[PDB]
Amino acid sequence: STECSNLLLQYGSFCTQLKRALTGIAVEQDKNTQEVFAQVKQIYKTPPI
Amino acid sequence: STECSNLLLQYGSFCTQLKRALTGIAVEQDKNTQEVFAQVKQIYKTPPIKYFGGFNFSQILPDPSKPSKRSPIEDLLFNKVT
Amino acid sequence: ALGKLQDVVNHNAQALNTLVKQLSSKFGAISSVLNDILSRLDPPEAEVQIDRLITGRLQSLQTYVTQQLIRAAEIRASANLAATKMSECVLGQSKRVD
Amino acid sequence: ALGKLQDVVNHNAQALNTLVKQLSSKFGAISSVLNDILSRLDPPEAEVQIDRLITGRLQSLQTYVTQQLIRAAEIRASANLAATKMSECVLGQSKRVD
Amino acid sequence: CTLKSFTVEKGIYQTSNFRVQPTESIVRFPNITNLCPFDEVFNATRFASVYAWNRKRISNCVADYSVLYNFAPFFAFKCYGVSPTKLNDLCFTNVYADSFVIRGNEVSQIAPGQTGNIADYNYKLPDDFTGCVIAWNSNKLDSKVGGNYNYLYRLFRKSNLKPFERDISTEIYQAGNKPCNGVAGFNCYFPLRSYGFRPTYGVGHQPYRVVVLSFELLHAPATVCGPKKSTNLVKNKCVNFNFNGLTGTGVLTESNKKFLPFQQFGRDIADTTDAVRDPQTLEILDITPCSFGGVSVITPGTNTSNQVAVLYQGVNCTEVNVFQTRAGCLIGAEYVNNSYECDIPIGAGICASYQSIIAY
Amino acid sequence: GTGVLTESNKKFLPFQQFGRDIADTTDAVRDPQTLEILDITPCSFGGVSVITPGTNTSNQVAVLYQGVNCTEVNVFQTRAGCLIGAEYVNNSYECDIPIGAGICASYQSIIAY
Amino acid sequence: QCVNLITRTQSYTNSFTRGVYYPDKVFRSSVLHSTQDLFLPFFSNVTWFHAIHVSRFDNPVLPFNDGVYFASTEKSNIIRGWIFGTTLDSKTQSLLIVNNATNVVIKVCEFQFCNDPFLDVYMESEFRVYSSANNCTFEYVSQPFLMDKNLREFVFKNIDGYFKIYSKHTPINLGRDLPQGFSALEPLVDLPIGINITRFQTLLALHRSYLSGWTAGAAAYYVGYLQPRTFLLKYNENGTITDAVDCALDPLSETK
Amino acid sequence: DLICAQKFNGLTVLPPLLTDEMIAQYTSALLAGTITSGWTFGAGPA
Ligand SMILES: *[C@@H]1O[C@H](CO)[C@@H](O[C@@H]2O[C@H](CO)[C@@H](O)[C@H](O)[C@H]2NC(C)=O)[C@H](O)[C@H]1NC(C)=O
Ligand SMILES: *[C@@H]1O[C@H](CO)[C@@H](O[C@@H]2O[C@H](CO)[C@@H](O)[C@H](O)[C@H]2NC(C)=O)[C@H](O)[C@H]1NC(C)=O
Ligand SMILES: *[C@@H]1O[C@H](CO)[C@@H](O)[C@H](O)[C@H]1NC(C)=O
Ligand SMILES: *[C@@H]1O[C@H](CO)[C@@H](O)[C@H](O)[C@H]1NC(C)=O
Ligand SMILES: *[C@@H]1O[C@H](CO)[C@@H](O)[C@H](O)[C@H]1NC(C)=O
Ligand SMILES: *[C@@H]1O[C@H](CO)[C@@H](O)[C@H](O)[C@H]1NC(C)=O
Ligand SMILES: *[C@@H]1O[C@H](CO)[C@@H](O)[C@H](O)[C@H]1NC(C)=O
Ligand SMILES: *[C@@H]1O[C@H](CO)[C@@H](O)[C@H](O)[C@H]1NC(C)=O
Ligand SMILES: *[C@@H]1O[C@H](CO)[C@@H](O)[C@H](O)[C@H]1NC(C)=O
Repeated sequence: STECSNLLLQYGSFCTQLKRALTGIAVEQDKNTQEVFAQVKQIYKTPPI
Repeated sequence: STECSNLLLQYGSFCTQLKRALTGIAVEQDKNTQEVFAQVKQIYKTPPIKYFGGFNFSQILPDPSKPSKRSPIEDLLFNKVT
Repeated sequence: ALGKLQDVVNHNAQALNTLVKQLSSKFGAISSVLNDILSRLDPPEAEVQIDRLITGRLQSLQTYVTQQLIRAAEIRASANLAATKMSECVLGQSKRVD
Repeated sequence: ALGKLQDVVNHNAQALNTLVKQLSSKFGAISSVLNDILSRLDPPEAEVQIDRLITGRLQSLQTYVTQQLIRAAEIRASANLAATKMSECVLGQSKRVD
Repeated sequence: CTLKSFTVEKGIYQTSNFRVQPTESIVRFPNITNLCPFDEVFNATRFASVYAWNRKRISNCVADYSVLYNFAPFFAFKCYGVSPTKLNDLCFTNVYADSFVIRGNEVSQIAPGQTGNIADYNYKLPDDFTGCVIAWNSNKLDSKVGGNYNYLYRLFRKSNLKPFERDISTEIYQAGNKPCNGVAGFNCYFPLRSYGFRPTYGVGHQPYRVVVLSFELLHAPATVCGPKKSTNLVKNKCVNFNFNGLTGTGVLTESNKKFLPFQQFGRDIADTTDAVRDPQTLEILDITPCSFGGVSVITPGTNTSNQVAVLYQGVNCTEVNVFQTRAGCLIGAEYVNNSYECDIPIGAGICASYQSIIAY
Repeated sequence: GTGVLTESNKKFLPFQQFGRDIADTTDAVRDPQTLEILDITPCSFGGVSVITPGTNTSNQVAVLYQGVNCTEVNVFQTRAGCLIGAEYVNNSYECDIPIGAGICASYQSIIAY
Repeated sequence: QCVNLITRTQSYTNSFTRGVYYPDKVFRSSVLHSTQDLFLPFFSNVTWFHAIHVSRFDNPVLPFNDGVYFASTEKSNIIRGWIFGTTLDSKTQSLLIVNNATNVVIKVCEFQFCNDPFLDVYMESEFRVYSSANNCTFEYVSQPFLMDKNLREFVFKNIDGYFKIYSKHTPINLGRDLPQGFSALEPLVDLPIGINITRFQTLLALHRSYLSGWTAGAAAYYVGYLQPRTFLLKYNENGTITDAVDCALDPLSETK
Repeated sequence: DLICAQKFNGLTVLPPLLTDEMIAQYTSALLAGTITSGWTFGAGPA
């Protein structure tokens, strides 16, 4: 709906805040995984025996 | 606008809630700074002869030449954060 | 045994489902469909009805983002704890009790 | 190197800027300036327009306070961690790995 | 009162916001005064038809709307985007008077968003219309006993008109599958039909003269203003000013901003008025908000003492036991060189205590 | 509405006209003219993301259409979506610009790896 | 006295970043302002017209679309104004803009325009521009905007009753006629016309020969068309638009 | 259909930057380091 978007533009930067907050959460999850698991810079392997 | 404030009064204690929350955050920040940095009740000072067996701490000790009394590393940190 | 991770998945899907279900809420308007409001009403009246739908959906989206931020803070704390356990229990021997 | 602290500064100014930007939103009213609304309409309809502006600005302010509280919790957690590092790494030698 | 208690504990409490009030109101309007030709529009013997409605531009005049009220057989006087009583206090541009004659029952269709025949094919109003619609009965002048057929409306058209669009094309309409080829016949009718205005009919069918005044609000330099008199300009003082219908409270100062000749208003990063160019005297007055700040009441417990000190946050001491701090101006506490532990936190390294209230 | 109308394997009962999802969104419909069932599926949408280095370094950009297969829009298909403007390299480096699903982008032209 | 004298050839060039104007009359300093208006898109296809009279109808009427960007490197006396309207005859209203050495006359009447209209100097006569002008409803005389290498840029818009003309004069060092960089055009006049404009035509001046009745002449001008576009304009310390990004041109500018 | 409904309403799940295979590879590297090298790999060379 174009009319709904035109009326939605009157509310300002609410959409920008919601997108920015979700983007911050999304990068935060990747940072959390990186902090927990990527604690070594050498990929070690077990010996065959 | 007085009329706007009169109409705003119908909504109740929203303004008091927001001011109280911001005041709590404002005191919380000072409490955070006290917790991190104010962990000693004695202000220790280094001896005037800065010899520690070969260890050099010039980059982390305060610089007398600078008016801010900051270390070179701290001065660099303050310059690099804007 | 693995309820906690399942709980996280359960909360996220349910939150998305709740946000989806918020699209079927009239919020005081004649209909939840923008098309029907537009076709079945005159521009000023339709404007009012759409603006009611917009404020209701925006409130729902703000609620979803706020609860996601709170859950993100909780998961961030859990992740920081997990990183601490990874560093101190796996990469070394810890003398901390329990 | 100093990206984290600047990021916090960046978030705070941006939040204030967004809140400042929210003053330029009509929120479904004829104008975003209250003085124009008073100078142009009788109190029965000016009350409605001022009500629309008040509810939009109040929603913006509550949103700003909510994110400030969430960021305050995150910074408080970081400060507690920093105090723990100051106690355990600076004021003693730590056997905790990493 | 703020804490809703009769006992106040030791500490600093934010109570209210100090703001200096304006001293006098200054109204600046264009000096030019020309009587506006409303007599031509409102007192004309003959009006145009609704399909060919007459549009008159009103500009470069000062309008007295009070006489419109003083003499008025206008049964309908309905304003949409502006108050009727505030018209004398505002400045406008894009002023248009649209005059036409319609039926008694068709006065509801001259509105934004209305579905109708004259609304779609004769005269269309925009959804965001601001202005006033005036309607009055014209049975005495625009009716004849034999039938006054001089007023015509467009019954048939292929598509709806645009806002403020006039259609005077007398081309045939094709109402059916068969083409008409410019000749009337079966399912081929003329689009323009005349009203059967007779004085014997009751209300609802009698001819009504409608004049639509259309304005625009503040988005251009204004040429039509109210009868309000221009006042002199005052510098470096907190005043409530009215520049061309823009009301604000601030201090007007000299500016060094090189405005371009077309430019009038000035704006900051918040798109809020920061400068104004006066029409009467072409000079730029920078607008700065009057001094304000938060008041914090530093007090010990009421059990100990009733003395208080006030901190004006972010306000220098010369714009309000006076001590200047980075936090603001502190009134009622005496600075002491002696350093003690923090009792009541003020800010920027400054703390307050009771020993009188001292600040250190 | 607006959407693709694909063939449906859903066997409607004779009294039913429309169909709804678990989340109360329309997923099916019965045609009034011919009694057949169609799976209404809305048209493809994607989150356009722009991958760029600093403007100080270069003005080359890559576009990621999140969730969009490459056939429905230097074109590479990732699990994140379709990446246009970056060339896949079989070499592995450290992550410079994160794309997602193990894909990262860097400037050397813009490469994805 | 309508005579067909002008033949016209056309080529296609690039707009680069020309055509930016001040979208309103509000002073903004040191800000980034995003506005949605009728702008000439960046690197758009602009038609370069060469109109030649040497001493049949080969000078057609150009469309107006949503607004026109006009540019010329010629001197102020060759191109003398413009014609705007729909049918360009006595049945509809039309707008005539004529500049001369002393002033500019902007006038809206029911002109019966010639097929190849041109102002001829001999004194100046408009009998080759139109054959009649009746029921004339607007006239506006003011200081001219074609005065005295120098690139002259105009933007014409026809929005809600007003014909808006924006102009800039820029000294261009010898080279490509449409230069690089930004030269923001300033609002010159807003005219309360209220007419339908779908077509437009450029007016040239021709000198009588007195020896092949008119002197041979040539005029080169660029025409581009405005589109509804969102721009982000940079306002510097002095309020001048020194830079802009077109938000829908490429993903980099869209990111900006 | 649950994922489809969210997609229809403009809600898009973003894939994790680290896939399950790479997280498994990281755990494998940590296990190999803690089994073959003790705590030495966490504090320096393995
Ligand atoms: C400790 O380190 C400081 C700086 O790291 C040394 O100061 C340098 O001295 C050399 C030679 O005297 C100069 O060339 C440098 O310009 C000095 N640098 C600075 C930043 O002042 C200092 O000599 C070291 N030793 C002691 C005992 O202080
Ligand atoms: C340039 O144009 C102006 C305006 O059309 C001309 O000035 C007018 O000349 C006529 C001559 O018949 C006078 O009647 C008017 O009173 C003049 N008007 C104004 C405002 O001055 C002028 O003559 C033109 N110049 C040339 C060389 O043709
Ligand atoms: C209005 O017109 C009538 C007759 O047409 C005339 O008698 C009267 O004086 C006029 N009034 C004004 C204010 O012009
Ligand atoms: C009156 O205002 C006009 C602008 O409309 C200005 O040109 C003129 O100088 C003013 N006159 C006086 C006496 O201020
Ligand atoms: C309706 O018309 C179509 C087209 O002729 C036909 O196939 C169908 O059987 C008819 N009846 C129903 C109930 O759809
Ligand atoms: C401009 O348009 C013409 C015809 O429409 C075309 O031949 C030409 O290639 C275009 N120019 C550019 C630069 O695209
Ligand atoms: C303008 O004129 C053209 C051609 O004469 C016509 O097709 C169009 O509908 C007109 N538009 C308006 C708004 O009158
Ligand atoms: C236009 O001019 C003609 C003849 O010059 C005249 O018959 C007609 O009434 C005029 N129309 C208007 C609206 O003045
Ligand atoms: C702005 O104005 C000042 C003062 O007139 C001038 O010195 C300067 O060159 C101008 N331009 C810029 C870009 O600062």
